[PDB]
Amino acid sequence: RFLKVKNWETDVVLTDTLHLKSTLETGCTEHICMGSIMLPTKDQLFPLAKEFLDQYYSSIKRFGSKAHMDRLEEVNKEIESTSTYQLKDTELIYGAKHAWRNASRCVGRIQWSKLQVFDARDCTTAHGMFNYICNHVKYATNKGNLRSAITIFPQRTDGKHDFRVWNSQLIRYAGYKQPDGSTLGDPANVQFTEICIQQGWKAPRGRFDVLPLLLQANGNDPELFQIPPELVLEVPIRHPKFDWFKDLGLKWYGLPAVSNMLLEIGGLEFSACPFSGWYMGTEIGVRDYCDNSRYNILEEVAKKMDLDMRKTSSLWKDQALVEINIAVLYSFQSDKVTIVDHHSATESFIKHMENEYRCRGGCPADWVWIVPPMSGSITPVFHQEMLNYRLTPSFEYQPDPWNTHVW
Amino acid sequence: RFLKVKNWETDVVLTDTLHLKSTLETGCTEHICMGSIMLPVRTKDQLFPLAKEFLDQYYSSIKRFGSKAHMDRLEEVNKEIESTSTYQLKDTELIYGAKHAWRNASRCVGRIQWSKLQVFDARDCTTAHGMFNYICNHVKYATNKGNLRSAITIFPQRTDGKHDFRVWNSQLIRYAGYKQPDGSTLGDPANVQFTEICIQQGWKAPRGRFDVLPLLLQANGNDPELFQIPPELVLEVPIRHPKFDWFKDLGLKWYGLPAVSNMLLEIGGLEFSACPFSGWYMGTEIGVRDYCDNSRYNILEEVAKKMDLDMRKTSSLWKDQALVEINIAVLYSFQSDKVTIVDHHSATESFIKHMENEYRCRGGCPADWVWIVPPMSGSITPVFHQEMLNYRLTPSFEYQPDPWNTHVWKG
Ligand code: HEM
Ligand code: HEM
Ligand SMILES: N=C(Nc1cccc(O[C@H]2CN[C@H](COc3ccc(/N=C(/N)c4cccs4)cc3)C2)c1)c1cccs1
Ligand SMILES: N=C(Nc1cccc(O[C@H]2CN[C@H](COc3ccc(/N=C(/N)c4cccs4)cc3)C2)c1)c1cccs1
Ligand SMILES: C[C@H](O)[C@H](O)[C@H]1CNc2nc(N)[nH]c(=O)c2N1
Ligand SMILES: C[C@H](O)[C@H](O)[C@H]1CNc2nc(N)[nH]c(=O)c2N1
Ligand SMILES: [Zn+2]
Repeated sequence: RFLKVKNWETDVVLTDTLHLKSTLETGCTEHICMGSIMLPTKDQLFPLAKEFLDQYYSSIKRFGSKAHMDRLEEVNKEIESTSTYQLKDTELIYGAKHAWRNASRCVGRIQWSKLQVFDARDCTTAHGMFNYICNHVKYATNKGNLRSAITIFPQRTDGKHDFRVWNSQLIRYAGYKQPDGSTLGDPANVQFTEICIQQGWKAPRGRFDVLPLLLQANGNDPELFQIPPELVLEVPIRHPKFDWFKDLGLKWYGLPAVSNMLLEIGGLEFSACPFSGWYMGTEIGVRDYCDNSRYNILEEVAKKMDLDMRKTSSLWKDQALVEINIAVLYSFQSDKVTIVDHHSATESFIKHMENEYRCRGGCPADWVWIVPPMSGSITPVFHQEMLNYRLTPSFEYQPDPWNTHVW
Repeated sequence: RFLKVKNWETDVVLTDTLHLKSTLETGCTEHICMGSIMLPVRTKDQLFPLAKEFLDQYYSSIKRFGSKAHMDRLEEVNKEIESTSTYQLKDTELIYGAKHAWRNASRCVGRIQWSKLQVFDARDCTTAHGMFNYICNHVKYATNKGNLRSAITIFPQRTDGKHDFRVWNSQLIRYAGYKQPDGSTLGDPANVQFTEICIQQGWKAPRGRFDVLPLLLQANGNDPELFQIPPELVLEVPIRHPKFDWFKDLGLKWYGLPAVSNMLLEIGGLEFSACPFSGWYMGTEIGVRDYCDNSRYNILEEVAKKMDLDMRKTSSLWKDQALVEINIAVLYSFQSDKVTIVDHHSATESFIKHMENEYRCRGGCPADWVWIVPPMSGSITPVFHQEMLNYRLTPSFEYQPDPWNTHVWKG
């Protein structure tokens, strides 16, 4: 019931008790581990509200005070009456910070308490959403000195009036299927790119076209908006040794901003809660650039390096992979756009785990996601045992809006 | 209940029904996943069902389920258990058993090979000198002058827990490590404690960086005895780089034959506590883990110095660069000397094909992603993108505690 995790490189053992708080289910059982699977009413609401308010009041050292007992009654009265309730600003901010704190798949959590929360619960239209989003993008970008932020739209009510951002990230590049059977730009975004086109967006039909926002307010049909180019910080990708690297025509955007997740706080559901931080270099260099189903540039890069591509055992893929990732980091750094390398990020995460174990009694962590997609064992997280479990407040997946929406 | 796994690169979806046959426990529950935790005397009572289940699987494999030969064997095993408290496997059942323990090893990327395994029956062995003899023969057979052949040698099973056969070595061939008075380590730091035991037992240590350790062998619950493997049987590969001529001067080498000697093999409820098995190396085992773990030989800094990379910031990726060069060197050195090795691209691609084959013919393939994904360049191998289901089947290889922790010393 008290659980130990060991770091096999340093012999540091931590004791986890925080998992006993856990409420939601993992997908695993005593007979089967599902650790590598990507996706494994009034009566329901009051327990959820109570559990949340309890941890809130405990966090401000006011557990069992009249202020606590008063607020519990007030929300209870509100649920009895309205079948929902509203969070105080303080509770909203605490909830958002903790949803990040609880994100077991996130290596960047040493930062969790520095999150700027933008309360957009007063928003009513897609134009208003567009406005809040531009303000977030400009704030978070901060001319390259990136700052973590979340913008929180109105919570789910009856579920026929959902606020949604249809985009998967606020800033992403378009994807087009071509006569060749090949794909121009980002293949991950082909379907969304089709929705935008068929919604009215005239597409430049290039390799790096910033997608338009498709914003749904109050369950209405979503609407297109171009983010002002001056608010989209992009980085041309060059190499500090290889002159020809720039000739590849590669670029990426500075601001990673997830817009398709659902924030749950005290039972309340925020279906539009775009959040942003900054990149770890591997996300772009390894996954975005080198996944076979993404920009898949390994072949073209190895060619320019004149590597022996005859045999897998020359490790030509591995050599090209390193160079690409050197280039991503060198470029962002040269242009003063915040980025973290995988060595620095994983080192920070170990330190964060240690903080959380002593301060909180644990830290839910999903090893499969935390270990970087290159050079796994030369980062400290590889050698760190992790316990994965689900705490609330949380960010959760939710299905893509087009499958759900009633036009 | 059918369970689906998806490859996210290819969209290939597979359906698992084999997990239904799993009895043993994973470590996980509905509230916690322990997928990254390294380690998450039987009576007549528990023994007959374990035997029955195994023999049913065996007779099914040979298309003789429910036959007279099947039923007679069940009867014969039952009578033998009730009168002797244990039973002996037929040669055929032992072979089938050892192969299946490999087939079922969820952490093994090399399983496409599972059915090609040479099984040496050493159950007539009685002494440590006899064990040495068996192990020498296994090493010479497996090595095959560089053309490695997978093999397992199986010593007598556990009886009362007081007469165990054990190989004290964690691998048959491995380098000594020596903790120095100044706190530095000479040789392989992973093997310091075992090295210390060998010395105390009487081994004369050459005290170098790549000293092959002596075998420490326990027969029949007796105190273990030391033996030196004849050097002519220990194939080694000096490590050099195809382009970097200074690489040879790092003084590196490795042995060709990886041979795990400290696991326990369970077949039909029987426990074989000494069952050394060997295959061949995937290159990253040596180039990434043995050479570059901070806790092992730790050669990254010295390699990067000689490559004259920018070492002042991690964001130059000097470590990642040096890592790839070392791994090229390992593969080049093995291939040039014609010692079998497989690179992680080739080995992971083969595993995916094995896995798909297993889902189709067997209804599943238990796999532990944490272990199957290579320790470098993870997402440029197809296994990174493959969902896997991890569950425990028997026959199985299992961990057991190091023997110095449990052994009753006779003196
Ligand atoms: C400050 C800089 C940050 C860095 C460098 C960082 C790093 C990462 C990385 C590399 C992943 C894996 C992404 C993938 O492979 O798809 C991730 C996952 C995640 N991050 Fe962070 N992160 C940071 C800030 C944040 C912030 C501000 C939030 C929310 C407020 C957050 C919430 C999450 C969530 C919810 C996931 C998992 C998404 C999923 O399950 O698919 N991150 N993060
Ligand atoms: C034929 C060539 C083979 C290759 C390239 C191969 C590859 C591997 C690798 C890379 C690992 C992970 C090792 C580690 O990180 O510690 C492993 C684990 C394992 N392999 Fe294979 N293997 C092969 C043959 C075999 C054979 C012949 C057996 C037994 C008959 C076997 C049984 C296992 C077991 C039981 C584990 C897990 C060890 C543990 O849990 O600590 N392997 N293998
Ligand atoms: N649907 C697909 N597969 C699939 C399945 C499950 C999850 C998934 O992506 C999630 C994982 N994760 C992504 C969102 O989470 C992220 C993304 C980036 C990220 N990176 C950062 N540095 C930050 C973003 C925001 C703050 S930090 C941090 C979190 C989005 C894709 C396919 C696509 C194309 C063909 S099939
Ligand atoms: N005691 C430690 N931690 C630890 C905890 C659990 C397991 C473990 O190592 C096992 C896992 N794994 C190893 C045995 O399994 C193997 C090993 C090598 C191997 N390689 C091959 N290609 C083959 C060998 C035989 C047939 S193929 C295949 C399987 C031995 C180490 C530490 C060591 C150093 C600092 S802390
Ligand atoms: C099947 C497997 O779970 C899947 O490929 C995962 C593995 N680990 C990951 N880790 C991160 N950070 N991001 C990912 O998208 C994935 N993909
Ligand atoms: C903590 C973690 O589970 C541990 O470091 C594992 C990760 N994956 C591994 N995978 C392999 N093949 N071998 C290992 O030793 C490890 N170590
Ligand atoms: Zn699990």
